[PDB]
Amino acid sequence: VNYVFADEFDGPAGSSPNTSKWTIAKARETIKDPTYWEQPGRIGQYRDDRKNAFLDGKGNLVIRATKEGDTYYGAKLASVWEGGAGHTWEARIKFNCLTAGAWPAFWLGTLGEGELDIVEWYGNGKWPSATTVHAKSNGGEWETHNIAVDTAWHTWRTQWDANGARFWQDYTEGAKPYFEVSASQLPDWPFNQPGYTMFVVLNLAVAGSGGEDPSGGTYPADMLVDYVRVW
Ligand SMILES: [Ca+2]
Repeated sequence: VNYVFADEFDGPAGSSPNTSKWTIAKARETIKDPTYWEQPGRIGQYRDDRKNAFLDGKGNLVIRATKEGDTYYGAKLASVWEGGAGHTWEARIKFNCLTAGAWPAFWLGTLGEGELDIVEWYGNGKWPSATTVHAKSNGGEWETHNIAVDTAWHTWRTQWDANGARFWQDYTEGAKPYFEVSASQLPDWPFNQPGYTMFVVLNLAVAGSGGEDPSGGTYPADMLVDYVRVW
């Protein structure tokens, strides 16, 4: 109805996503005490390069992982805008990047405590793909729900407020959410804090703990996003 945030990703093929709306990561996060695939020489990089994040000219954002030399590159977009409790947030996404080493995600983040991982897929061959509600930044308090991810188009929707968070895949009117978490489930539930707001993140990383080894994978690896809408 009345959207408080939206991008329909319109624009010519090969053009940049809207840089006034999205912060495109210029480097992968530096990691204290890295695991094997988080080491600086093995982890996937992020950059603001049209080879890794571009509009397709048909109304989709493409976030793309590529290999150049011995280095893999992906991309991460984070909204400048932030929204608080009581909204519904949805993206329509097609994951064509479900390959060894890849680690796509659609999530709501904060620099403070808490995170809503709406859909995450792990190319490490070890971890189930999942939707996760995190109460703490240390990753020490959460509720998670395993989901299965195919390569078809889906909508991924969350609604969250002070009292809980709910998730739907391919929402239709009256559908029961596939996963719901109430405030009572997490002692350190942060989402009821006054003024608490979250930004939208869409990203495709390579390697790190979630992706691990990209050898033998299919690159370029593509994550397509038709829109993000919040109301
Ligand atoms: Ca679109």
